[PDB]
Amino acid sequence: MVTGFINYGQQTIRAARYIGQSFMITLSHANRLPVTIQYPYEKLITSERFRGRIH
Amino acid sequence: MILEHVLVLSAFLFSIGIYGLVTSRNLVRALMCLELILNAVNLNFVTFSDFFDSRQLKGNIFSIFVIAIAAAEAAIGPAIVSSIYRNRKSIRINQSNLLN
Amino acid sequence: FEADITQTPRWGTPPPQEPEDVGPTTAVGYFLLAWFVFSFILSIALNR
Amino acid sequence: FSRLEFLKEVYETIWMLFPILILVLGITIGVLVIVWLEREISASIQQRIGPEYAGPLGILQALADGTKLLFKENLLPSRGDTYLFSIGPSIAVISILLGYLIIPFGSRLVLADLSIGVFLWIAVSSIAPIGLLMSGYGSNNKYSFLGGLRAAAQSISYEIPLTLCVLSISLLSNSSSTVDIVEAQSKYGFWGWNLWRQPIGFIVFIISSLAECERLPFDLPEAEEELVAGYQTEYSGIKFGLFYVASYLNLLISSLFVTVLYLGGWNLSIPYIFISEFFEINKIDGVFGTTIGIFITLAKTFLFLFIPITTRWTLPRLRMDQLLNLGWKFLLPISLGNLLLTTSSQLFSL
Amino acid sequence: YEYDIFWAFLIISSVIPILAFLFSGILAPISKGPEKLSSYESGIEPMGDAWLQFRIRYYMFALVFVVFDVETVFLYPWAMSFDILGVSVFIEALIFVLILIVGLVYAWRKGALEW
Amino acid sequence: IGIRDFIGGDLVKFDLGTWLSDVEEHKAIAMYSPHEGGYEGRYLNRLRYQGYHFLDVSARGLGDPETTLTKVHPVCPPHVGKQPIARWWFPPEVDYRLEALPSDAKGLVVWVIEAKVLSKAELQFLAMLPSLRPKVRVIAECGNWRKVMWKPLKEIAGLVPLQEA
Amino acid sequence: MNSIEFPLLDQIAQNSVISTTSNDLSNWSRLSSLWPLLYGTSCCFIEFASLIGSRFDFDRYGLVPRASPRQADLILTAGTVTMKMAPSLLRLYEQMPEPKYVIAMGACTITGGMFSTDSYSTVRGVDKLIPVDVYLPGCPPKPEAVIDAITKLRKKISREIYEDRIKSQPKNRCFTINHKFRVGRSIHTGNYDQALLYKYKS
Amino acid sequence: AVTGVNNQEDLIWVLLKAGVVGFCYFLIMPPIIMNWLRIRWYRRNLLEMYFQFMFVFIFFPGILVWAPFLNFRKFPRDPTMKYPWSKPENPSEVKGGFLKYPWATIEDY
Amino acid sequence: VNGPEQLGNIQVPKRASYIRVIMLELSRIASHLLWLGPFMADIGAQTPFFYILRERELIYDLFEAATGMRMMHNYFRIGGVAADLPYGWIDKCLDFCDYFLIGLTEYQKLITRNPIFLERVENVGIIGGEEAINWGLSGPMLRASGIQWDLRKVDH
Amino acid sequence: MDLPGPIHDFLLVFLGSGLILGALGVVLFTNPIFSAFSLGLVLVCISLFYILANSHFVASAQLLIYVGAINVLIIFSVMFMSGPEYDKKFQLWTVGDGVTSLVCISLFVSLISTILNTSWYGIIWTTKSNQILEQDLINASQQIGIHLSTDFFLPFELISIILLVSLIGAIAVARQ
Ligand code: SF4
Repeated sequence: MVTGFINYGQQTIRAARYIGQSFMITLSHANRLPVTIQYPYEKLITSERFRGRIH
Repeated sequence: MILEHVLVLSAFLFSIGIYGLVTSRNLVRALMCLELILNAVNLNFVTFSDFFDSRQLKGNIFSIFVIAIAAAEAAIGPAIVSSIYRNRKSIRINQSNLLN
Repeated sequence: FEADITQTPRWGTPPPQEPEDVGPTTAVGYFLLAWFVFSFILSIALNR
Repeated sequence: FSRLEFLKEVYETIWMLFPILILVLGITIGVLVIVWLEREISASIQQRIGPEYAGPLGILQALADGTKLLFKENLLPSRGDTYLFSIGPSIAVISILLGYLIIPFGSRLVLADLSIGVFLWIAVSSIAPIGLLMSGYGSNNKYSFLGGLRAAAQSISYEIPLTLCVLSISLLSNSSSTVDIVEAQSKYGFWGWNLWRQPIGFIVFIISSLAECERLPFDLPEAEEELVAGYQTEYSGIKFGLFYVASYLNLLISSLFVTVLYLGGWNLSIPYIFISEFFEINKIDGVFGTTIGIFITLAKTFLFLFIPITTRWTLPRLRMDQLLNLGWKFLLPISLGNLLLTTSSQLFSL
Repeated sequence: YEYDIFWAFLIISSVIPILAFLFSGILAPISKGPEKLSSYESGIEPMGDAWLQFRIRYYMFALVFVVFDVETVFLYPWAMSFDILGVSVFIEALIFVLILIVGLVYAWRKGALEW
Repeated sequence: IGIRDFIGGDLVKFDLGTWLSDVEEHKAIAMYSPHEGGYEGRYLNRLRYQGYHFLDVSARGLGDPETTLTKVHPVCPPHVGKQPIARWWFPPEVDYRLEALPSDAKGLVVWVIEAKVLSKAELQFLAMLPSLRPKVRVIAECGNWRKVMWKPLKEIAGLVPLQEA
Repeated sequence: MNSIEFPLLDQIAQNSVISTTSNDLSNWSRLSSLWPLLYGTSCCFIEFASLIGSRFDFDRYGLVPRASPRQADLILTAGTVTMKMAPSLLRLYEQMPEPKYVIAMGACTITGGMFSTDSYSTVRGVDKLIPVDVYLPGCPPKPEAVIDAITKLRKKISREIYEDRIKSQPKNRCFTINHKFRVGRSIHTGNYDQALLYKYKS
Repeated sequence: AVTGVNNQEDLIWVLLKAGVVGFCYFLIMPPIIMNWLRIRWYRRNLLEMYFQFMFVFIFFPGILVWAPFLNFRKFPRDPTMKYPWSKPENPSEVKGGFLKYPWATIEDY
Repeated sequence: VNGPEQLGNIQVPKRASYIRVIMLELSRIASHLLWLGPFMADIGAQTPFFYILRERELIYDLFEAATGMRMMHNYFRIGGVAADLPYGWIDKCLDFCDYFLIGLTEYQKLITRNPIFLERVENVGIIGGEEAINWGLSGPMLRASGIQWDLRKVDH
Repeated sequence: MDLPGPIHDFLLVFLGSGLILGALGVVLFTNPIFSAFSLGLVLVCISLFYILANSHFVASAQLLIYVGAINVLIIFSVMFMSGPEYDKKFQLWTVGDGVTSLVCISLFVSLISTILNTSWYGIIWTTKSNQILEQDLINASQQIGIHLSTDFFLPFELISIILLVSLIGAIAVARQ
């Protein structure tokens, strides 16, 4: 009967650890530079064979 | 002040609840009108405790107990309503006159 | 296919998934247990 | 009719209206802040920029949203009921706004230090799910009906652990008033916070408040992937903005009650250590002391505004059955045990 | 007085949605049409009007919640008077909490709290 | 550069009287606006308040604006192999809109979007268009800038020396 | 000759401070919060997803996607509209509250694109179904081109006056007769895989 | 005065202190906060971003006034473009091809 | 392109075949990513959508450098490919692989053991192997029922 | 310890009108959902009346418990009734309602002829010693806690037994 409570304890701490792991993985992206290209103030240079308007 | 008007409203509620207790074709509505009657009684108790019992607050305690009893009734039914709907698939109480 | 016994899959064992790290679990559990014991001690001491 | 005291009472009504209007203005401003903060935190943890063009740094984005919803055509359902449709969000926002009457930002910067206190906050916060059910029924939509039923179930599940967690704090502070709770915390300083003395109630209060605010992972009545918009599916114009305000106001009031009940509120001092900075902060009294108290309260509120805004954008969302299981089988017995432990520890005081 | 501010705040809080509705009525245009007023059903035409009729065994926690709300309401005045009185109210409310726990155990074991 | 650059580019400025005076004096106006757009409507709105009706012309598919705007022009609708090639004739756009305007209208304003793609001579013709058609005003977005600034289109096209602002 | 004609109208209003600045501020507010419908049909929606993502951000313009039509200002039609989908598209557009804006993105939404020639169910352009403000050419248009189309839509939105409101409400003319057709119930009743094992019928 | 209030300060000193608090809160600190948000927008770590957002959350009533009267639009690449119709002297000293997060440092922003 | 080239008995050069294998595997990576995104969105997590898009944009950049467009490449041709790989493509793809392995480890750290994700996913849609074979399932659907059936190794 | 006089009387009249409207909505609506929502208005008005008199704890208890009760009532009325039925809309009038209307009017007249004839202010000046509060008990909720804990012990445990048995009976009866 006590072993059931012990198992409930160990299967609760694990969930808290993995929730904290998700939080840490997500919040570690705040220290990384943004990848956003700020169009229209910034424009990505197209490839040498980009297919756009016909000339 | 016109505090006695509250008493008048309580009486009105009682009568209205009483009316809603009789013409009820839905037992959920009958339970709601029972709550209305108990609410009128509680209004009388609270205003009487305000009038005469500013220290002991016996009317307020009685109001709390009446609210507890009303919630106990509201827990017992609609569980009774649940049994009735599981057995008959109908709620209209005036249509059930087998025992007469 | 429901009445056929040859339809039961028999392909060996799947590639095992990565093992698990259990140390931080014990660290979190120790932190929470110490927090609760500190709560007990603090409540008893500050109540007096 | 005495025209000596009548003018005095009229000016007194003006002098109690003035705090109400500045609090309301700050409340709407704070909703704007929470919208901007949620967008920018999501952009930061998703490696984006967020609102940039509506104002200098997206500052005017939420104001633009509000004025757009003001200028958006009010759309009513022909199949459903108009009165319930109009009444629902108003009831929700009224019952959520009524909880700001008792929040102290200082020892006397409280609109009303009602001795009923936090119990009245629970009582008025119980009323909003009736408005959500009214919105779900009046919209005459299956998604709206499901959202209303889910909101009612969520509130039923998570009203009780929050009530018991507030009851334990009130038992510890021996009073239901928020100012009394904050001062009882401030008696022992930084170690006197109820966060250290009541950790179990702290976690259960966080989870229950997140469920009542309907933030993720407890966003089931408004879950966009399961129902199109939940109870807000048929709502257009200013009413959707009302059901948005009410949500962010609930988040703000939950964070404020976290920093009041469990953190020290405006208090920031360590009497057991020779902290020169904390002692010099607590030595200030007057206008500057109240300003520093407001600053401390806002910082502690922003901590538990930052945490759930992150929580929405990190975790997956729960399921209805699992929400009920967590509310009724993991939080309620734990809150009962916390109340029992609080009473057993409080037996030493008397 | 500590409660006239409550009444004024309640009046203002009730007035605010009325002001929002009036401002939307005098600012936003009206362009109603028979397609616009139809109930939204993800594009497709809605069938019969709403209505779900849940099972009873799902919604049997509400009957527990009604009783537990009363129990938690009754526990507050005891906590308010726990310090003025002594262990007498502790013994008094211990039976209340024990009955609450026993009722929770009964609801757990009988399957009322199962979905 | 800073100070003035980082100070208010708010859209409550009193430049609107000067804008209307310039659009009345200089018939053809080149306009420069924020990259994200939406700050041009404050200036076109007052022109529409005076009775001017707008004709939106995209300069990318304009196609030799002389015969596109001031003459009947041949255009071939796109067959997808199911039809033989048909040569349709379209009326002169600005003149059709001019003769079809109500009598109470102040005139027509030709809003030439993305006019940077046009060559020099096309901008010359777009600047000299109001001389041929008296009741036509020309507005051409010739680029983008942090703040809305306008110049005479003849100055940009090269008919007038570019005086320093 | 398919000619054009201006109807008879009155003078606008003219105002000094209140109405003009109120209209300008309303236009600016509707500029920066053009919430899209999150309407996705086909491959172009993937590029729409690329405009929700991190490299090109929807949030810089505001433009938070809202699932319900009642909370959406802009419908950004991404994908071919088949005969089976076109009535649903028109409902979704109609259920959106005024003022509402439409951007036809993709060659399949402007004129049908590759399916303009041999497809027996592709609607050749949603301009036959919904009034389109800005046309966006290109098969998977680059997300920057989508932002440019949204910028042009903002350029047109900021030019609006109060008069445009009475250009937006429908005239709502109707005509009702009996049809003597055959009324039949829906074929798709929702019954599927229930009691399937008893449906053999040898 | 009235019974219940005790040792209240003089109104002129309370007014002066509230005025200096409003001066620091409404027209001094929001400019520094928005400049600290504009500059160092890409140099933030988690702690600096948290404190930036905390200060914005606290001082937003003072930022809501200054925000309509400020623009933070990005500047042209060359520091010679006085006007949108101005031409660069030599179009080679500009820096073209700014990289992004997978292959850029803080110098490329 | 391999239907008619098998009908006409057209051989494919080894370099074109290797380029085809590389492009097919990159497209498989991108498709699995943009499956993981909407899947976790439907579960309730919206951040993994942006997280996959951060690297699917890199895949798009590789495709646009090689084929000329992000999607709708029109790169595969009968009896070969449209054009050879551009200069400096091998090292770029190798660096992408090195970065994407780290990104995949981050995804598995964030998602795989999450308690809410597991409790939403652990016991839904149990499909037998016999049912998977009879229903005509293929790929990850059929392979997730105890069946090791991949048409890359069966058909060579 | 009260509101200003005219404000108090105006609040009394306004909340009484709201209570009358809510009760009439309860007893005139066919839909149990609509009548339940009118009952909620009655509950809110009654809680405001409690706040008006002196009851700041009884009002909160009323709000909490009765709001839970009406939420449960709406759930079980949705679950135990036919289609949504917005068309039902003020159920029809029969003779059996007309006779009971007269009976209830007579009952209300009998009650109000006693309320309007009794000088309720005269009783207040006779119960002087019942209105001398203990000076140490400033908090009214503190007085209600003390008098609930000490004066009423037997009902305090009887209500616990009642709630437990009601919970058990509700679970046993309503189970499928
Ligand atoms: S342009 Fe048309 S055919 Fe091409 S992906 Fe988009 S919807 Fe499909």
